[PDB]
Amino acid sequence: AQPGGISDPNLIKLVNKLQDVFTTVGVNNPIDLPQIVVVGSQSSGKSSVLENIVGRDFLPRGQGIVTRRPLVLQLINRQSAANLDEWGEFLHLPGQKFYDFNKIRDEINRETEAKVGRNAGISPAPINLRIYSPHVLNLTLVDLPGLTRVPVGDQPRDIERQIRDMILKYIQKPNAIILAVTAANVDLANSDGLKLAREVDPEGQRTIGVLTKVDLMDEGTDVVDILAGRIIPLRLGYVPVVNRGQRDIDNKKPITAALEAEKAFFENHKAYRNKSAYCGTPYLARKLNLILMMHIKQTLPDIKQRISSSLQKYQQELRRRKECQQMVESLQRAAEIVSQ
Amino acid sequence: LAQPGGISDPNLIKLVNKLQDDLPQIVVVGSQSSGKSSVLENIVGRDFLPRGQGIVTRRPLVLQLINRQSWGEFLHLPGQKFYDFNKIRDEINRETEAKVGRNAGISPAPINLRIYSPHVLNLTLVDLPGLTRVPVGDQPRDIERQIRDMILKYIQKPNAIILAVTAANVDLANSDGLKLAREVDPEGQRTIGVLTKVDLMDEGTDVVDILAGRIIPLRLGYVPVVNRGQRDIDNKKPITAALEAEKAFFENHKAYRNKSAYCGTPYLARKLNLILMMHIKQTLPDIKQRISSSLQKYQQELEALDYTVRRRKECQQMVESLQRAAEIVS
Ligand SMILES: Nc1nc2c(ncn2[C@@H]2O[C@H](COP(=O)(O)OP(=O)(O)O)[C@@H](O)[C@H]2O)c(=O)[nH]1
Ligand SMILES: Nc1nc2c(ncn2[C@@H]2O[C@H](COP(=O)(O)OP(=O)(O)O)[C@@H](O)[C@H]2O)c(=O)[nH]1
Ligand code: ALF
Ligand code: ALF
Ligand SMILES: [Mg+2]
Ligand SMILES: [Mg+2]
Ligand code: NA
Ligand code: NA
Repeated sequence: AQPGGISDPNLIKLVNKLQDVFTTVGVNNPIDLPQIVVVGSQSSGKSSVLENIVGRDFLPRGQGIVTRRPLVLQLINRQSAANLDEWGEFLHLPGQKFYDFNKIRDEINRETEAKVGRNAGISPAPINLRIYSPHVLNLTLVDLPGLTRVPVGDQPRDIERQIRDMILKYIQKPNAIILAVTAANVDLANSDGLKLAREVDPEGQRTIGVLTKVDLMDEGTDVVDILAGRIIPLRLGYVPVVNRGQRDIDNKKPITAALEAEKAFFENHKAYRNKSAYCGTPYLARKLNLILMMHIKQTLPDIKQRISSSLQKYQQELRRRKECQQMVESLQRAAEIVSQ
Repeated sequence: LAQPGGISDPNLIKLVNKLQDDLPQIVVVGSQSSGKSSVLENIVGRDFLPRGQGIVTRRPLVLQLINRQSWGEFLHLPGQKFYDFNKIRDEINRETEAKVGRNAGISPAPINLRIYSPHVLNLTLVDLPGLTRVPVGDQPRDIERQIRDMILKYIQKPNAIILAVTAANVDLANSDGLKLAREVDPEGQRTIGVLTKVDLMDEGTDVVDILAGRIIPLRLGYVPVVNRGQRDIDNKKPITAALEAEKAFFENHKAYRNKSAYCGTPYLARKLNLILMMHIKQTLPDIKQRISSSLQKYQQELEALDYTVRRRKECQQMVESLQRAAEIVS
């Protein structure tokens, strides 16, 4: 559970408090948090980014096509590094609990291979995963295969159309935050992630550009012009990232060492020092945290109005008396908490 | 620029000159900033193409090599000769900017350049902008379609060798060059894959599987190359040092030593030279047939024989000339 992001203890406490408040005054819950979806070209580093957001390794990563089926991860808050209060469970394996996240990765691989073989095949049938933990939100993440241009192995001629439709079904909804993942060692104008995001989200009200592989850029080049909004501007801006390379994947490098390595990388290069606070996985997590806090606080006006109307009605109305006065006190406490 | 073992091989030029006494054009296709201009200029052997990150090439450049025995000429600047190739590069930049501004605009209107040298062939090369996905600057929403059509106009012809340029630091299945080449040349009988930026690949990864033909096979195969990075461009590094650097890179990397002879710009030049020689030797059947028929006709006439005198002379001269030509062929 990493502080200052989407698993922020403060944010989880806030959501739980507000949920209990609403469930103590007969008011339906309006908190409809968006799902976070990664979209981009093949091997652009989407699974790496998503697992970095989660904070524990559990997604299959590697060169070529690795993710070949949508993985719909369902974070589940559960009142109480193989922990016991935390685990994952698959829908196609009901009843089974996965406390070892390495076993979750292994099961994702096995389930994928069992349905799309081991020859680059693809399927839109999602792998549904629930992760229970007392330190997460009721949030939905989505990992997707990367878009390609030339088919390989069992792939049909229209593989691009299939992958594109598979992604569009997940990013077409207005309540979805699009992580458009682009490799930094590629010109930004070639980004499939930005292309698709702009296709669904032209106004950029829910698209975050994530520039991966910045440690693999040609010597003397940087992404500073993009961050400043000088090439292809994004309302929500860009975030550079340094995930684990292929050598690190083969060596099963832990996530913590990789995050420290990213921190050092951005603290040492002359082009990113002056803006190091705006670099790395932590800043992407902070952007997502701010967006979620925005979505929560945007529901405070109508809730205040509803509570005011209910209080006016109940006060005009006044075992029934005791319950009603308790409800009046509860409504006032609810208004107070909605204020803080 | 008179480099042996490529498209400017002196023996090949001598052969062409012998034969006279319709080569295909070479077109580069690939994603933006994939290194197409670098590959093309290395094939030619002299620096004269604008290079750099972002969008640099924004208009087709139709370079026409012309053999001449004792410089550059632009269509929009008639009469001016460019002996200094740096000025050729500057003029390409200026002419591009004169029609598409300086904000990434693009146009299919080509810049026509002729380079005369006694060490070149009568050949046509074409440099093109790279395909993109998102518009930039003044570019319209359909910039991708416009660039795609601009390229198709040049690679749809059957007499075109397609250098499909793919950066090696990108998965091959994302290659725009291969997609387009297969779109026009599905049988791959005239497509050569060129893998650039091999010096920027993630540690532990290589293109050994691609060269071996295990991912996306190409009849004519793949060639890895190491062009000048942006740091080299800024320092105006000469071509000789850059090519030596490519040679050393492939002579030292653990994955390519055992096959260094099949890597680099020299090997791509050798491939193109063999393709051109094939196209030349493909013109030998009809020439032999025509010479044989002409010889039969003239020999019949001579056997038959003031007009008779100056016709017998003509026929004997034509017989000698046809025999000399038929021997040149052999
Ligand atoms: N060096 C480096 N390699 C990266 C980075 N991000 C991704 N990669 C590599 O990119 C390849 C594909 O990564 P992955 O996360 O599986 O991409 P996906 O196919 O889009 O899910 C792997 O070899 C990763 O090591 C990065 O920031 N730096
Ligand atoms: N290090 C390195 N950089 C390369 C290589 N090939 C291309 N580049 C860089 O890629 C960028 C764009 O190159 P360019 O030839 O102009 O590509 P074009 O837009 O397709 O014509 C420049 O910064 C080049 O230095 C290569 O093999 N190695
Ligand atoms: F393995 Al991928 F996009 F190439 F998840
Ligand atoms: F400058 Al380019 F393809 F990006 F020639
Ligand atoms: Mg993946
Ligand atoms: Mg170019
Ligand atoms: Na991949
Ligand atoms: Na470029």
